[PDB]
Amino acid sequence: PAQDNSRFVIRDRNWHPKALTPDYKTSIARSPRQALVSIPQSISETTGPNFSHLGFGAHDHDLLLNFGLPIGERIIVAGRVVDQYGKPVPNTLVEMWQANAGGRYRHKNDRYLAPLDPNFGGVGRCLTDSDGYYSFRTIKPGPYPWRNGPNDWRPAHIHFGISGPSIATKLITQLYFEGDPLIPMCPIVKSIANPEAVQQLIAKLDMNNANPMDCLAYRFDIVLRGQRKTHFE
Amino acid sequence: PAQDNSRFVIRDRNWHPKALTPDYKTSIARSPRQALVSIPQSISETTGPNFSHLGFGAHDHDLLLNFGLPIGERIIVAGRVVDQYGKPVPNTLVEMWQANAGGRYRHKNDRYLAPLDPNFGGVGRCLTDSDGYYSFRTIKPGPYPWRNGPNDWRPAHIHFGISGPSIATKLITQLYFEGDPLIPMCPIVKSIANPEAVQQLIAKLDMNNANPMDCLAYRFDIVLRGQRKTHFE
Amino acid sequence: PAQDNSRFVIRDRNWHPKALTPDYKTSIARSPRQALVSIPQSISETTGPNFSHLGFGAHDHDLLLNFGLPIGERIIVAGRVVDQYGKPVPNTLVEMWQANAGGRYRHKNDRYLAPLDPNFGGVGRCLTDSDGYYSFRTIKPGPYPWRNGPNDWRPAHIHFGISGPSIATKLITQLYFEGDPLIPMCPIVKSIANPEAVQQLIAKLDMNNANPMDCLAYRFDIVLRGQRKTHFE
Amino acid sequence: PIELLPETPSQTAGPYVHIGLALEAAGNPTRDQEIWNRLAKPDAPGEHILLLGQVYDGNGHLVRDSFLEVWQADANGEYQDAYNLENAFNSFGRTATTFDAGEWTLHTVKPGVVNNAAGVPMAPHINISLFARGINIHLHTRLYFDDEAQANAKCPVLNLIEQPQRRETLIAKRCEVDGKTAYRFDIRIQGEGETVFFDF
Amino acid sequence: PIELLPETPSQTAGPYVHIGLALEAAGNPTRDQEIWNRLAKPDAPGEHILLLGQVYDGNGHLVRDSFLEVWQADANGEYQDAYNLENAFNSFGRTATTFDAGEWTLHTVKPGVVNNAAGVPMAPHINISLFARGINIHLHTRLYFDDEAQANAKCPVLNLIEQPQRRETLIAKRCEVDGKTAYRFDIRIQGEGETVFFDF
Amino acid sequence: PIELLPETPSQTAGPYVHIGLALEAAGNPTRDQEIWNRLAKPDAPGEHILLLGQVYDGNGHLVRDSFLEVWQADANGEYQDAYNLENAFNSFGRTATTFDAGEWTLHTVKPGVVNNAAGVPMAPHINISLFARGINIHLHTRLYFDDEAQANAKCPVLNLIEQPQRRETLIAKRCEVDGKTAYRFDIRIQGEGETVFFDF
Amino acid sequence: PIELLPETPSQTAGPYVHIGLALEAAGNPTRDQEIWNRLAKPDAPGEHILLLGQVYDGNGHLVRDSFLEVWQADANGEYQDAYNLENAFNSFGRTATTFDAGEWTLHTVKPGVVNNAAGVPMAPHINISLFARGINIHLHTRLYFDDEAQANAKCPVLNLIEQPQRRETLIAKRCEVDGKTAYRFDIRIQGEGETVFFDF
Ligand SMILES: [Fe+3]
Ligand SMILES: [Fe+3]
Ligand SMILES: [Fe+3]
Ligand SMILES: [Fe+3]
Repeated sequence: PAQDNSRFVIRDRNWHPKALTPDYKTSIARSPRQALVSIPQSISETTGPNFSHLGFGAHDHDLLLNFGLPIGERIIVAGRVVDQYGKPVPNTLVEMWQANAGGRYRHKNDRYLAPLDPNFGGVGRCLTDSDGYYSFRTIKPGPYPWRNGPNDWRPAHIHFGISGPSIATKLITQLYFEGDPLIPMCPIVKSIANPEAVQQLIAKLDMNNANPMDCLAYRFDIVLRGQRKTHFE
Repeated sequence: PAQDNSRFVIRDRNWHPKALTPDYKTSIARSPRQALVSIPQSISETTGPNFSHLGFGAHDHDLLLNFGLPIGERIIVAGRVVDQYGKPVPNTLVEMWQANAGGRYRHKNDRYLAPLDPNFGGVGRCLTDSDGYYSFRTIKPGPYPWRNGPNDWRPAHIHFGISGPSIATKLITQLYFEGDPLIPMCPIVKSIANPEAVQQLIAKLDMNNANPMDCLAYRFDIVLRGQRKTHFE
Repeated sequence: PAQDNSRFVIRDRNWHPKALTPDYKTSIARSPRQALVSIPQSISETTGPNFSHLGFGAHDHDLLLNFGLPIGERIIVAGRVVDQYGKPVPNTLVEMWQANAGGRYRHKNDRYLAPLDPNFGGVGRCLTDSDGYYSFRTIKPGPYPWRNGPNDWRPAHIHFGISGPSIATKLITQLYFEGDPLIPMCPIVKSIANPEAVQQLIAKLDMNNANPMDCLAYRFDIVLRGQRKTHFE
Repeated sequence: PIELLPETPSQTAGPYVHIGLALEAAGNPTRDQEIWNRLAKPDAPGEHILLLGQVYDGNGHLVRDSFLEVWQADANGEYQDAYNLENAFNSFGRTATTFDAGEWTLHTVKPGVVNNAAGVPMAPHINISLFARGINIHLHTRLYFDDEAQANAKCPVLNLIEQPQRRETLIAKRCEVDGKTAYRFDIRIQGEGETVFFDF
Repeated sequence: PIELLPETPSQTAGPYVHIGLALEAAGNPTRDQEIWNRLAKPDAPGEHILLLGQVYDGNGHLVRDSFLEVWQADANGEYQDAYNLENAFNSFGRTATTFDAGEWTLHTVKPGVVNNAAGVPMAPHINISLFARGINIHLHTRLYFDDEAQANAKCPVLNLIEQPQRRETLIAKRCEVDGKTAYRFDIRIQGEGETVFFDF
Repeated sequence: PIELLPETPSQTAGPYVHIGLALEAAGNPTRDQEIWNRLAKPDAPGEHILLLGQVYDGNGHLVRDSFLEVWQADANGEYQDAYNLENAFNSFGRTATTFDAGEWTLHTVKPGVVNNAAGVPMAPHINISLFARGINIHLHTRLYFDDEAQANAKCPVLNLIEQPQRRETLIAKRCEVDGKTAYRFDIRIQGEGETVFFDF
Repeated sequence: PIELLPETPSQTAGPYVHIGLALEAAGNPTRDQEIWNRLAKPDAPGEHILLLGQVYDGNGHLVRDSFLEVWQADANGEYQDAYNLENAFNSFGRTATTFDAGEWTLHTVKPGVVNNAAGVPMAPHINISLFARGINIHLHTRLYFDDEAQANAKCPVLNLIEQPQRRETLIAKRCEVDGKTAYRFDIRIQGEGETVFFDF
């Protein structure tokens, strides 16, 4: 069984987006009004699932083959998972989901007029290697209109979920693409108050990782809460 | 008895901290939701107690002798009480309270693991002089942990209460010490939106007032609402 | 026995304080008048004691328990010892001594009027780990007056002694605390001519290493002379 | 425009306010002379009354670490600013809520009528300032009496409050305590029945 | 002071989270191995129970697109971190609310006791994390059992909650679903009866 | 050019150095194991000797708060780096000056000969480091023996000192103390007879 | 930290200081009232004495252009601050060294004892300030008497000087000039037997 041997650096709740961010409409009614109650870390919080034994299919991480060929911009999305101290996070679960090339999601509740791609599902998962590396192969998602303000459009993005070493480190975020002019206008992005935090969400074009005459690549590194050993407790 | 001859400059409610400052958790449930009702000044508001005849004990203002010698850095805390027009406020009551050198308070509700000091109480009072000057002798208080976020620490501080010429001038605030790195991280300090207002609460090292081979000194001047004569009323 | 296999980068005597620094009165009579004589490194200078087998007590490094609880700000003092090449210095001896919360030292010759603390000694020792890490648990020392100029005050500080791999690397120094306003006024600190050099002696508040509701932490990294292999000798 | 020196910014009193301003309450030894909750000596002229109340937060929960300061006129409608423990009556006082029960008490006399700056009489009232942890800048309010209905109706201050329903929040309810005349004044800082607070 | 690299900022899961983390629910084909709502196989030691609840927004309306993740100890008070479909018991699971009824379910065992860092035992509890469109950063909570009054009365975590009334929001109600032992734990994100959410 | 990280700058040991590095001397309780002035146990091979001396400032006044560190080879000319109180010989030791008399003493053996980097023999010597208040960066010196005149004349280190007269400052004078072979080695920090100090 | 206005910086008095402060000496006509070297009138109470001395530079050469100021208590150990030529005794005086001989003289009475701030008596002493070309800021010193050994040994000021040998530089040697009780106090600015100079 798991043991209480670590402590995690406290979250900066001013760096992350706050709960109540009115421009993002839905947040109004889905945000607590009472303050969060801070509690000391225990075995309950410092442990979490290890996914090393989950049985991954051979194309779990390959959106081009896991659902012919989908239509759209062939890309590889890769990067490293590290902690705040700069330490790699080996064998951790990285899960992603996104829309197709025209901004349509393969979900019943998606009524956007752009059509589905018969060769694309939009789901991937990869366990990080010994060095904290993960990689996915897919098509670049298109932007999509959503009912917030009368003319709001999400910048092209990929949803990410990462486990890390404990429930304490678990995170859900979104990746955006370098240079998309829609970024600065999104109320979701804008839930984040520090522009410097915003930049951490932008994947960079990586010509070094591209496959000539085949596909481009983007680099997206993720940083989880620093892990230290207890001391004088 | 008291006479209605004065008017006090209106308070700047954007200078002082607002009632609702979410990062300071307790302020959520303890801040009004309705706007304050402005009322013209009357005798009720422009008068207040004069404590010239309170029987103060000989060591009222000397925390070193008023409770062996306490353990901690011996310091004199002195300054002047003036109004916004720069006029001194003579014979006015100055009350102060603080923790010991380890950040522990002599109050039942204080459960911090730092020990009490057998020779330290932590309470002082002083009536300003003809020139608006006050002085205290004590030990520099230690910072302390508090249940706000999971790793919050108040910077070392001394609590102050000043009466002034009327209930309109009465004020409760806190003194912070020059250079303390915990200052810019405190949610309570931050209840103050203008950094320039924050500067006003920082006591400066005062080598000129120190007693060589004995104790250091800090200077902290206090500004109460400007007092003027009524005109054309 | 020890062997001559290393060379140590030559010291920068313009970086370190000079011998004669007249504002620090005692240096006048205790500084040589002749030039130092330079000599090449031999086995005599390139070797030194290894303390891996000294029998250290269980609380040698915990000043809260090694002497009731001491009165004062509870802190952890930790860091890493590395050479100029950035290589960690494993299993090296680190010793420290300091005054109590009030600036009082537990020594015969200290007649300062601040009282001794019955639960505090002021000495610690720690052997660096495989990674070059050390840590101590103590209380923040108080500044104190000394007979130099008529109103001189040392900033709060901790004395340190570091062995390193040879007698050529052995060093004695002092740690100062971030933001202390006494720093710039100290004739001892000022024995160092380069402001950049002074910055190296200042320990930074380390909130990430603190124990919530328990104690704060300071980070102090030490750099010893770069060690290299002999070549073409 | 002209800008004076800025006023020293306020800070919350904190949970330990009692140590400095309500010694007994903090359960600490007191000094020879303390500013407390007994404005009038049994022999002070006027109608001797007892005031009591509880303070509630926005969740409807008792605020057990509150500190309050009061200022009122004597029975003749005069403000007595020369504070002295020897006086039969002092216009100034302090009180605090029980860490247990959460109620404050004050022993005084019913204040006489005072006129506003324009010469119009205000109904009998007691000026109150509220301090506590979570309260960044103190809250000012007034306590009026339910048995001064005629006077209350004409108060220029009370009349400044737009909504008549809000006016009611400022009226203390007369009762008896150990057969003595008392008034109950609860303060609701936030929400339902939120007490009016003033700026001046 | 010392600053480390900043943690990657959170973003809402969005309304289509099910496509990535709840395949069946998104109404899409599943993979060989999925992480779902069955923590215990019928032959797992301990008291087998069904957990169910609804999630409410600040207007008292059902949150139909929520996603929950759970973490709990086995019946012996042990955390089983090696996730495997072959195990008889897994400490980790996932669930979501029905786009229709808006109810989530989980099949598990009542967790055994675990001690806190100071060696004090904590009442049997399940750790919950809630995600959904409109939630910028996931909300942490705990589910406790009403049939463990004794233990709850002494929990070092429940006792950190200032107001006793707030503690009650974390206690699941023992019930029966098809004559099978169950506990209902509803979450009120905002407003009256708002659920306690933690930071750690 | 190439610049590496700068070395941490030195600072004076100060007047209370004893509390940290000479416990007994500070007259404080000592720990189980301390690094002190006895490099050789009675049963260590080689010639047993007593070392003693005084330290003078530029005014010819005794420095009574000095702290000294010594490094030397065993009688076989070998440097024993593994420090252990069980050893019959340790190459490393510590000593300090009396707050009263101001004299230090060390109990060791006469070191054997060691070659320099070029393979040339050095005369028998003890490496000394001096620390104290008023000394910003420690002083390095060597102790040679007057009864080794032959070796001394050929030392490649001693020979680096330009002026013959300065060389003399490095030679300890053989004496006897309670019929024990002893050598006196006085250090003059500044002025007439100023001791040679090295840089390496 | 708080910074006050800065004190005006000192500058050397230069070689012609006599023209402004030692008129006679400059060999210029004097004014009606001058501040000179006769602190006591024949009839002033206490023991009448004569002080004399020379001033030496770092090369051991006489300083023939020095100017000195003195401050001392009266025979009853009292400081007489109201300077008046009518007074029998004045606590302040001025003298200078001969461009010829290089000697200064003062006519006074042996000062009484005064207590330091802590209430401890100091040995009878004369406070002196020295000015001259080549001296950027004046040097402060004290003159003590060789016939007051007992007091001298207890002086809290004399006791602040680290090395007892240095203390001696402050003691005037009793003698007799023309059968009158005299004391000789020579000042050595630099080098061998350099006089102690204070900062206060
Ligand atoms: Fe406080
Ligand atoms: Fe999306
Ligand atoms: Fe020191
Ligand atoms: Fe001139």
